[PDB]
Amino acid sequence: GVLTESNKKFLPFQQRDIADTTDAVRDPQTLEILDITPCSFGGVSVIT
Amino acid sequence: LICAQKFNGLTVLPPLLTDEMIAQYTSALLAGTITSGWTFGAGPALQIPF
Amino acid sequence: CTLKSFTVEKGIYQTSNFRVQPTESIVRFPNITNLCPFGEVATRFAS
Ligand SMILES: *[C@@H]1O[C@H](CO)[C@@H](O)[C@H](O)[C@H]1NC(C)=O
Repeated sequence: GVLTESNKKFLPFQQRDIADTTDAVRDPQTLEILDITPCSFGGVSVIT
Repeated sequence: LICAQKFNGLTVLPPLLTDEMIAQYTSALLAGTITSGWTFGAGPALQIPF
Repeated sequence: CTLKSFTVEKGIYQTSNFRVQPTESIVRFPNITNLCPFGEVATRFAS
């Protein structure tokens, strides 16, 4: 996926969705907060 | 439903007709029902007061 | 190919989906160099 910036209060350690998919990770080094977003994908319609 | 479903394959194809066109159709039906009567549902319309 | 035919009639068809392929890898581990080979490669263990 793609790692973006997000600003929420994350005092609890490490990682989170309805489907329990992870939305943030605590970096083992340079401890900060990142966000995970799936790669852009979509259906293709072939008009002819 | 906001974005988790949209990020697990689940897509929502938009409806073919937008709300504005549906509103235009309803406005047309009202216009015919008011200024025409039941005629406009059977071909050409006729004008008759209310 | 999807229709398994030679003459497609008309309209709109959904063949497949496209996704962005991953570019590189991101390996991120904590920095520790400690060792723990406590397997005796002397004590006769115990019961
Ligand atoms: C491990 O990395 C962190 C990152 O800031 C650093 O502060 C720490 O000194 C490092 N530990 C080492 C090099 O033993």
